[PDB]
Amino acid sequence: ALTNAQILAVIDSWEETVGQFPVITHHVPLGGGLQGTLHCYEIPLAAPYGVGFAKNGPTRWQYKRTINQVVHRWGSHTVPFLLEPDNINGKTCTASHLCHNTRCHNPLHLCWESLDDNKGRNWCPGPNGGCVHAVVCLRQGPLYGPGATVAGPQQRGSHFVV
Amino acid sequence: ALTNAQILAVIDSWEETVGQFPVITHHVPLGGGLQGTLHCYEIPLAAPYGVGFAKNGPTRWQYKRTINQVVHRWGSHTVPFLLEPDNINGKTCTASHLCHNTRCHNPLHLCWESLDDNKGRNWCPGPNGGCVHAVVCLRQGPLYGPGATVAGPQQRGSHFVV
DNA sequence: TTGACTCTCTTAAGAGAGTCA
DNA sequence: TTGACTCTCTTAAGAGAGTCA
Ligand SMILES: [Mg+2]
Ligand SMILES: [Mg+2]
Ligand SMILES: [Zn+2]
Ligand SMILES: [Zn+2]
Ligand SMILES: [Zn+2]
Ligand SMILES: [Zn+2]
Repeated sequence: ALTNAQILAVIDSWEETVGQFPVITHHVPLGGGLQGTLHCYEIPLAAPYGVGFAKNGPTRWQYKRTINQVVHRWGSHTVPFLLEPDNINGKTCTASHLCHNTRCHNPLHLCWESLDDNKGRNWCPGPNGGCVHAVVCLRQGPLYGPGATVAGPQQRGSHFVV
Repeated sequence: ALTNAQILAVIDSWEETVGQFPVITHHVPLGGGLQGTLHCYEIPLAAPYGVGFAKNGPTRWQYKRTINQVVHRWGSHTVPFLLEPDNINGKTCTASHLCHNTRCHNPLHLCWESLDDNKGRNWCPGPNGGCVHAVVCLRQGPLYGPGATVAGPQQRGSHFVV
C-alpha cells in the first residue's frame, strides 16, 4: 500500500504539473445579475497533456505514477482528494467541477461529493443568486433558468385533479 | 397511430384507464417552509396494471393499442404528449414528473421537456421557494438542500488561484 | 517507467423493441 | 387482441483497466 508520504508526493507532483497548464480567464455568472471571474487551469486539447497525464475519453483523463515498480493510476480530477474518504451516506464520492469546465484541473475549482450533489450544481442559482450548497458554488450553474418546456400539465377530459 | 383522430382516441383511452388508478394523496414540500398536497394516480405495483399497460422495467411501463390491425406502443407517460413536437433545440423531449413519483400517471403531474430540464427539477427550491421554471414546479425537488460534500476545494502548495 | 492510445463501466433521470401464451 | 414478461438503449454528470513499445 502507498504510505501517506507517498500519497502526498503524488498530490504534489500532480499540482506541480497542473500548475503549468494554460491558465484561462473566464467571465461567469454568479447569480443575482452579477458577473465574476474564474481562472481555469486547462489540460491541452491533444497530446502531450503533461507528465503523467493521458486521455481515456473525449473529456476523461487519468494520472499515472509508478512507485516501487508498481503502476498506480487515478482519474485525473480525483488526485486532490486521495487523503479523503471515498464514499459518504453510502454513495461513491466523485470529483465535482465548481467551474463546470471538464478540462480544468484547478483543485480550487473541485470538490468531492456524491454524483447527485455534483449533478445538482448544474442548476444552482449561484453564490450571489441563492446557492444553499454547504460547500458554496463558484458560479451559477450553466443550466439554471426557466427551461424550455414544450408542453405543460394538461388533460382532455375531467378524470383528474392535481 | 397516424391520424389525429386515432391519436386523440389513444389519449382518451389512456386517460380513462389511468383515471381509474388508485388516487394516493402525497403531502409535499413547496419551498419557503410551506407544504402542499398532490393527488397521484398510481399504476399498480404488480400485474394486472390496467387495460393496455405492461411493465418493461422496475419503474418503466408502456401503453399499447391495436390500431389498423397493428400494435402501436408508447412509453406509458408519453401518451398525453403524442401531438407535441418530439424534440426541442435538437434535444429529445421526455415525459417529466412534476411530482417525482414514477408510478404516478396523472397527466396534471407531467410535462414534456428535455432530459436536462427534467433532471434539473430534482434540485428546484419549489413553487414557494423560488422556482423559476416557466412551467412551474408542483413541489420542491427531492434533492434540494445543502448537500453532503465530503471535501471542498483545496491545494497543498501555491500554484493556483480561484 | 512512460506516453498515447484502446476498451467498457456507473448513476438516475428518462427510452425502444422481442418473446411467448 | 391483450397480457405479462424478457432484453438493451440514451444522456451527461462521473469512473476503472489493457496494450504496446
Ligand atoms: Mg459536475
Ligand atoms: Mg424527472
Ligand atoms: Zn476551472
Ligand atoms: Zn450552489
Ligand atoms: Zn403524481
Ligand atoms: Zn422549479
